[PDB]
Amino acid sequence: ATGGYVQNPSGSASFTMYSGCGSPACGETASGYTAAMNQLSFGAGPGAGAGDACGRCFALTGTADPYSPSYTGPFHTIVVKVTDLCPVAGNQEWCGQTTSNPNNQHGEPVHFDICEDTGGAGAFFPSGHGALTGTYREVSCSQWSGSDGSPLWTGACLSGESAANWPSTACGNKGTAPS
Repeated sequence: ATGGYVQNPSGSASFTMYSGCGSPACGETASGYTAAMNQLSFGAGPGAGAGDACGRCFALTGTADPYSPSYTGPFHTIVVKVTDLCPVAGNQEWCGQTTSNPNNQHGEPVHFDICEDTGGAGAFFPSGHGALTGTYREVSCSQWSGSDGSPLWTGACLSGESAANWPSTACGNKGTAPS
């Protein structure tokens, strides 16, 4: 996509959880399940505002535990709305994908950090299994439950929630992908 960001509607991803998404990079929260996406797919660097992932909805499916290969389940599928950025500089292990090294250390090209604040992390991760790998696919936000918060600053954007799936432009990417 423009800027060199990697924005495919479906593929492989890794998954973790985080707490604290009340001031997210898209500038607007949501009450349903939400996630941060690694910088190279989010479409903006830290402090740059909303990237083109903002507001888009994705079905996330766990398929493996990277710390226990023998674990065969149970896993879950949830639908999240992306509201936030998982930056290279703050989380290299999972979100360090760059144009020069497009996979994270766990071998995945995309990462979703699922927010605990609104329950998505508990819906997705079995207790005792807080990091997973699996798949993602962009879906209609009709499959997502919840409602959006109020914009935190001028430029806040979740307009990906009504856009056609990637490849396409809703909020738009900002700047250039991390190198």
